[PDB]
Amino acid sequence: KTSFGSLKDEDRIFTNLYGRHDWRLKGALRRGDWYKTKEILLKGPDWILGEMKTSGLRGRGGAGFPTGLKWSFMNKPSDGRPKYLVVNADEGEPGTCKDREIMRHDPHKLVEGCLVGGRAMGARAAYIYIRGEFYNEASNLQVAIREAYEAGLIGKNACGSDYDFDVFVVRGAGAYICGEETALIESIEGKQGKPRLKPPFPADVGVFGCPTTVANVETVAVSPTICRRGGTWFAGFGRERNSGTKLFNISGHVNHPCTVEEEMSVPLKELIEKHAGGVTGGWDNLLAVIPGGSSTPLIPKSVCETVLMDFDALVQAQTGLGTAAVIVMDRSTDIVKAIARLIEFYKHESCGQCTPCREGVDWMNKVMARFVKGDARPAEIDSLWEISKQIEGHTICALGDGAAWPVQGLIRHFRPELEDRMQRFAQQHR
Amino acid sequence: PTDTTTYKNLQHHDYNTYTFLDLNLDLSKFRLPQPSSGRESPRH
Amino acid sequence: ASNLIEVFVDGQSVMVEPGTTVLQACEKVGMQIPRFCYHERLSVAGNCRMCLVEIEKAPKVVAACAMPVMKGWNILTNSEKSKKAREGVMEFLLANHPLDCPICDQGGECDLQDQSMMFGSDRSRFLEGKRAVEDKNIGPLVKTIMTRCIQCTRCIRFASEIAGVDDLGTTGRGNDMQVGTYIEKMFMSELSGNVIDICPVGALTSKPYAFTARPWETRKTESIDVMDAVGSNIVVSTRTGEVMRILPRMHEDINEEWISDKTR
Amino acid sequence: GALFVHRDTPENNPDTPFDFTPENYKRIEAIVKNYPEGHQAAAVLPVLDLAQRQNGWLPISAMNKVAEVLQVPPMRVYEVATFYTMYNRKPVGKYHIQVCTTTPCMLRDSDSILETLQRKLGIKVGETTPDKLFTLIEVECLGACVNAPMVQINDNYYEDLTPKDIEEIIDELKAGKVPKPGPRSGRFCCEPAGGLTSLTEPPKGPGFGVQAGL
Ligand SMILES: Cc1cc2nc3c(=O)[nH]c(=O)nc-3n(C[C@H](O)[C@H](O)[C@H](O)COP(=O)(O)O)c2cc1C
Ligand code: SF4
Ligand code: SF4
Ligand code: SF4
Ligand code: FES
Ligand code: FES
Ligand code: NA
Repeated sequence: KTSFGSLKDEDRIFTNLYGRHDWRLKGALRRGDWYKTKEILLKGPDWILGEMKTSGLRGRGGAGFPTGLKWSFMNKPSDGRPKYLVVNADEGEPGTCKDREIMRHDPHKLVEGCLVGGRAMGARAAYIYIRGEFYNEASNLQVAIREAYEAGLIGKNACGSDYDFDVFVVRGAGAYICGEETALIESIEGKQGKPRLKPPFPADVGVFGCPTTVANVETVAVSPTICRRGGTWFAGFGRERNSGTKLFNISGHVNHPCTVEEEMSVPLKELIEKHAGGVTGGWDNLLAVIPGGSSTPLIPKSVCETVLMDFDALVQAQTGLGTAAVIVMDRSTDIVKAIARLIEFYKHESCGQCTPCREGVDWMNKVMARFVKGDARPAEIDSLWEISKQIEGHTICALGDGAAWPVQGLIRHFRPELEDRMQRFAQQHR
Repeated sequence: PTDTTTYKNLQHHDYNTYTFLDLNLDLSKFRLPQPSSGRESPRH
Repeated sequence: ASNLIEVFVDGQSVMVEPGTTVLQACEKVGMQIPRFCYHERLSVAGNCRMCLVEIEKAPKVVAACAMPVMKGWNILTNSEKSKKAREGVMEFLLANHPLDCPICDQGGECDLQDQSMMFGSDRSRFLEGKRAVEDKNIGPLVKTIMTRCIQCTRCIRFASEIAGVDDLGTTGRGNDMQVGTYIEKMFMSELSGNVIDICPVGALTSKPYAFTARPWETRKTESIDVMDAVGSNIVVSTRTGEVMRILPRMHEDINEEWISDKTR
Repeated sequence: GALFVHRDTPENNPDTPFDFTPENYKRIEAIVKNYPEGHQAAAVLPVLDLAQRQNGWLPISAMNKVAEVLQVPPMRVYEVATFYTMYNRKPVGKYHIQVCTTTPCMLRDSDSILETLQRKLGIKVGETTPDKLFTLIEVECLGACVNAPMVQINDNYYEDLTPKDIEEIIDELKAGKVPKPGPRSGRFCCEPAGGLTSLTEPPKGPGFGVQAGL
């Protein structure tokens, strides 16, 4: 099909998204969780990884890597070391709150997803790393894990499948950088959340120096349904190579900020109007959208008219899908101050390990603060563009890249707005 | 059919400072024996 | 023999063992990659990013100190992308660095000064204020002026691995990350004075040596230590008929790159 | 402001009394057993967090105790305590108010919440009330942006706030009552206000749409 959207409730995965049904095991069973799990497990690693490959599912943490290929790096004979699945529940990207709802209302989807995914990789346990601020969610997830242990669904002889699996919850202590896949591993190991260089890759040398796959909560949570309902069903949504459903956070200047599950490649305009109640003051009041969370560049209103919300369509718009966290700014917004506060976030979140982000992001932050007042000259706009290109591609981890792109999105689409402030500031003093 | 008009995630209003680590303590009995690297530590 | 694999440094074939890094392959053709955090006798860190080098047909530059070479790679150590990576990284290092060279003991034998001359730009476009951090007192031998530190973590890796003292670390994060001990504490290992050599900048300097000499002045006399029976190879720096300081002289089979604090 | 060097004071020094209560020692050995044998430095972040839940904050003696209990070097515990922003290396109020001011919240007027809290408590961000019952700070995104503007007070989130709503929550805490986490706008969590636009139909039950041969 060429038109996407209007997902039906029968096709939705996260059926207790809004917490209107029981989130404990009794409710989860009624909604179809933990159904025929033993059958899925006994079909083996190769079959499970086949379903994920066929579905075309891609990473939901931000980078959108094909999940089935990534999870197959663990499909290798062991070397005497234990194997581990880490579930990334750090969820720290501004604008993103989708993983939070999964853990508090559908915790048994995640636990089963840990087992099915852990089995496919051949792992012995799952470590779920949840941000420390999500204390109530972390406690909901532990209650669900205890219920699954009591019901025999995890632990020794999981689901009666003669396969042992553990599900540990470890809490973070406040660092956005610990959502980066190798910084998360270091934080589990008791160190500062500083990312590792690659190689080695986690599937070779990971947590405790052992083969590891770090997967996003949303990636892990939808896997059991892909196995039950098949990869063909999941591949029936969204454009080719961008398939499946997706959770969207719409925040900022909308009438009804919300979280909603929708099909991939849905038009961005349709998503805001149908679910979020439209832009505050009408579609004509729209200024710019950040379509994938803070790390993705903003797009202007002209691009937003026809852009589809999937991985490839937003790449052609010079932005990215990211965490599918849509942030909306209407024409009353100070666009410069909005992006400057995002640079301020990245400056507060840099781990400090590597030079270009330790120094560069702090440098960009200071220049942006002067751009907000207009206390600069237009020759500095190209200077800031070059500085951001010196960070991008030159850092250990993608935080540095994610700090550069917001600046580039502002310079690309709102250069006249910056130059206009500089003109007003110069005449306001001269 | 479920009521699906009230909010059914209200247990967390009664959680306290040690709710998480009490569940972790309670969950120790179900865990499986951990693997060993062979040394008491990397020697600090 | 059979394990040796073929890589290319600017088109010249080199046969290297598996696990050899890109930085080490360039050494075999006599090309020294710029570096700050990398030191061959310490664990690889990969944090300074001064060693970023372009691999032909790959769009992302790789950290040469940490990246193992793959078969058939052609390492372009002087390509425009390599050169622009070095200029960008050098510019970041010098943004908050203090204008201290006249009063700094490292001046004239400084890897920051020299790799800036050879690989950095010739001017600054940084129009802000600079960071300034407070100084830590770690004993009578090592003076700290930590505003000059470039966060390379060489001292942390020396203290942990060579000296077996887990007292150095980083506190904070971001631009505010500080190298030190957090609490007031002395760094008094028998090998402690070697942090002065391996610190690439004037952040860690010799208290006894402070302000007495410049490196272009000194005459170097290669000699041996007699404070113990190890026979560590040293350099005796003299000026105008006076001994100024003692440096280690590399000898792989005796003292490698280090001396003891009595020797120093 | 917030320094990352420790300097001793009478109230915070290596001899400031700290120990884990016997109940909390049972909780430590459960934490440690979550990890492979010989990899118990992994327990630093939870154990260090437990010391703060017992104590409210972390003096240098509490960090020193964590290092001894886990037999890690103290500098490795200091590195952790200064990296992660949720560790309080100075004492905090009874209620640690944390207001998100990142852009998604800022667009929905987190500035008004911060202004109301300052004038109501009569302090500025980064300060503690003289009676030592509230500390006020600004924080980065707390992962609740659809429910903006919002604050965290200890372990609870209070969301969809207005200046009038935040004043009520402050009155409840002065009284001694627990306000109640969640949105203060009428909705229950993250649903669109004005009725669900999805998941209005009953869930489809076990076995629905299962592929054949499973
Ligand atoms: C600064 C930074 C923060 C990140 N934060 C998260 C996060 O909070 N949650 C997440 O699933 N991924 C996050 N990622 C992406 C992860 O590194 C990783 O790609 C992902 O968690 C695992 O792959 P997956 O999405 O395919 O499952 C972050 C990356 C960076 C550079
Ligand atoms: S890019 Fe920033 S967050 Fe990532 S490793 Fe480098 S300094 Fe740390
Ligand atoms: S460390 Fe080098 S560049 Fe820095 S002040 Fe000293 S001599 Fe100058
Ligand atoms: S003090 Fe010197 S050796 Fe230590 S991190 Fe700073 S620059 Fe590197
Ligand atoms: S020398 Fe390679 S990054 Fe420092
Ligand atoms: S921007 Fe405030 S909770 Fe995300
Ligand atoms: Na030095």
